[PDB]
Amino acid sequence: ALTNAQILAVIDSWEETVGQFPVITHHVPLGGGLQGTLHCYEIPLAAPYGVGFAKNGPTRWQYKRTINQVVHRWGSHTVPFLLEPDNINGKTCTASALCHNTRCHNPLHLCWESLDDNKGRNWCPGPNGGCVHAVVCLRQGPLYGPGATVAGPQQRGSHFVV
Amino acid sequence: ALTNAQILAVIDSWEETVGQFPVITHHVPLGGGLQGTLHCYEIPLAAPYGVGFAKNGPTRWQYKRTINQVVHRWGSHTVPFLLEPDNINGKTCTASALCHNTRCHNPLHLCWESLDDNKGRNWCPGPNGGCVHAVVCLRQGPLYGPGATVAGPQQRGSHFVV
DNA sequence: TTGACTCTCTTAAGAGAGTCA
DNA sequence: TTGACTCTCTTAAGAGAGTCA
Ligand SMILES: [Mg+2]
Ligand SMILES: [Mg+2]
Ligand SMILES: [Zn+2]
Ligand SMILES: [Zn+2]
Ligand SMILES: [Zn+2]
Ligand SMILES: [Zn+2]
Repeated sequence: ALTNAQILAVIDSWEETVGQFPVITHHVPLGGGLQGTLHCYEIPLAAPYGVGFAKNGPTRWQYKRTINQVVHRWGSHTVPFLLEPDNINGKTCTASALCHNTRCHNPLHLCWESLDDNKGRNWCPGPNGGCVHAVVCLRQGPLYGPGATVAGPQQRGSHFVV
Repeated sequence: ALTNAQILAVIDSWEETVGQFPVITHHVPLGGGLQGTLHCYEIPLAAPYGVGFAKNGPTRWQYKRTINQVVHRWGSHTVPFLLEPDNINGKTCTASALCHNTRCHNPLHLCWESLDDNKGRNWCPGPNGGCVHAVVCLRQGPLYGPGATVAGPQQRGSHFVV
């Protein structure tokens, strides 16, 4: 809602509901050849999802609360950060999933940062492979690797230099 | 349609024209605190751009050639790879700017890979900072670094465990 | 045959708000 | 009030195709 006490109340009910989502253990690469364990609190695959939650997309949900007879709605992963600035250097802050598991709503697996910072974690070597993110990664990004480039830089003539 | 020989001719005329674009010297980070030099062949900011070139968007261009009365058009950065496979692992190949300078059309600064591989280079530590791309980056990604996260993983209660 | 404009679309990380019951 | 659906938009790396003289 608008007041501090009202925002805290929204975060508390959200945490309580999400706290009852089934907990699934995920073993993940940490980088450096090491492996770790994450406990994700996953929103159900189909309705009902939990008090206040509704699906607006294949893997998108929203949390709804009616405060003073007026309904308020937020992206399901954004609630933990309702008291933080919604922007940073003119860029919109976004709920970034450290566990790379969209169904997970564990706030201990989420951070609040620019979309660019958010995306970049997909290629991070991980907490044990060189991660330099100030708010450390929980695991190596799923896209980290040598890649599969079909063709590299090349020229037929001699008009260019690197 | 166009024979192998005709495609080669299109690549040759494209190189001839791009080679005459202003050549700008840029000093860039390579990772490991090292600085390097990259020479970008930059398409003009406004028309005319060069023979065969036209702007279809703020930072998008196309290359056009008419062969035997039929007009052919390609994304401006895609020409170097016309004789290469156009997909890999079920993913479309895209022109990936190793120099991270959109206006540049220097073929020695481009590679052909998936959009995910392409995007990830934005966060790479660089050829001198740990790059593991099989087709090595020319410089450290512009977005590499500690990031600027506003809020980290947190909970108000004790419903969660990482 | 060309140049200089016009328009909408793809991905995969993220969002907004409306219609019914 | 609360649930279960519907639709489209944003970002920044990338695209294809039409009009007119
Ligand atoms: Mg993410
Ligand atoms: Mg790129
Ligand atoms: Zn999780
Ligand atoms: Zn990281
Ligand atoms: Zn360049
Ligand atoms: Zn690299």
